[PDB]
Amino acid sequence: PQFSLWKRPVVTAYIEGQPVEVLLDTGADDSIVAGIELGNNYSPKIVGGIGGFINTLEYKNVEIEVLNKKVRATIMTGDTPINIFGRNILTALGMSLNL
Amino acid sequence: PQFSLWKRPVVTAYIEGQPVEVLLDTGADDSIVAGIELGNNYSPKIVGGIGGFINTLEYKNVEIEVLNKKVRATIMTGDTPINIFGRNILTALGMSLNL
Ligand SMILES: CC(C)[C@H](C[C@H](O)[C@H](CC1CCCCC1)NC(=O)[C@H](CC(N)=O)NC(=O)c1ccc2ccccc2n1)C(=O)NCC(C)(C)C
Repeated sequence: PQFSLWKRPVVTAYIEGQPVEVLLDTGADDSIVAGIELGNNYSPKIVGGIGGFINTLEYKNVEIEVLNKKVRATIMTGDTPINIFGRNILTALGMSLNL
Repeated sequence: PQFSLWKRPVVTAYIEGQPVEVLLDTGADDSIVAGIELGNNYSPKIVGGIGGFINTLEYKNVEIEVLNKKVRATIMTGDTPINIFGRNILTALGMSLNL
């Protein structure tokens, strides 16, 4: 692949067969997605940004599959208008930011 | 070339000659730098983030030098918990997200 940033990096990933449309965010440290069943083994946490805090639920070791690559990362469940795939996943996907 | 997302993408930049430390955020439409005086040619704007919406003072055609590039882009001042260089500078700088 290769992504020009004239339009937000929007991709389709699978959070265990569950298709979701996620944003390629080099600025997030963690990743958040909505309306996903990930089970009962979660870690309650709050995250802060611009505008304040939100409560998520951390699920470690969730297998994902994006851009023809399979990764096993950590995702949290919070309510966001848009799902984010921060660096935890980008670094795993083997993603870089070039010039 | 490329770079890694292991390292959180933090850089130093001169925002109209003030060295400012910023975060290369390819999941941000805009540029929000906190506590800097840019003048009187503003225009209040509204930016949305994860935790909510913050009120900002919009400054256009601001002179920016980052990663050894001179570029003039719209800078937004505000209450961001962290200074970000949105995709509006990422297009300008000619950056792309590769895999
Ligand atoms: C503050 C930083 C460092 C980082 C912010 C992200 O890059 C972050 C991710 C999401 C984008 C979509 C809406 C949810 C938040 N981006 C942003 O906060 C940028 C800032 C900007 N205006 O340039 N926001 C936006 O680009 C943006 C526009 C669409 C929106 C629609 C509705 C509500 C909010 C919206 N925010 C962050 O908060 N990380 C923590 C994490 C991953 C838990 C959010």
